[PDB]
Amino acid sequence: MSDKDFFSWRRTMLLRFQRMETAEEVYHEIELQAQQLEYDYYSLCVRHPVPFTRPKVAFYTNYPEAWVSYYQAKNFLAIDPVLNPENFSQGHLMWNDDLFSEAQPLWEAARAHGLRRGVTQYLMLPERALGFLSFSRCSAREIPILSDELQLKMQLLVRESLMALMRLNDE
Ligand SMILES: CCCCCCCC(=O)N[C@H]1CCOC1=O
Repeated sequence: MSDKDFFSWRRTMLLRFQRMETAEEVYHEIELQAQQLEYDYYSLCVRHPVPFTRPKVAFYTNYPEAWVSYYQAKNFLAIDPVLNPENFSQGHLMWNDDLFSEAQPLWEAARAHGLRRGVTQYLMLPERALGFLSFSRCSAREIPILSDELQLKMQLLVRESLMALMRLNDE
């Protein structure tokens, strides 16, 4: 207790994110922070706009293969807002039925697979890349202001994931 205990939590995480030594452990930590609360399932999305290759996206998740196949098979990346920087009008996204009011075949399938609500972030960097994270939760309960201690920590997790993973990946 010294008016700075939240700064010290940030300092502790900054040290841990540097000690990862890999992009894999950087993202794995932020997803383990969801699993530690027994939420449901976790997800990362990453994109490398390389000039030497055709442009590509990578993504990681503990989701059921029936959702992961169905999402890929119909190419739900075309209709999902969690990868579209224009929807992040204050740098952040929240799941309500209103947000999914066009993405109804995303929400109905996600609801069935156990992704009963979720939480989402984005960042932009002058060094390049782009990246996103989202936690799902089996608690079908409302998103208000998310919860202040989660809403700030989410902006921290997206910053440090994008920062640590960018400085490891360079693309
Ligand atoms: C192939 C899976 C990619 C993982 C990245 C998240 C994609 C996803 O499942 N999004 C849905 C899940 C329910 O709400 C959404 O916006």
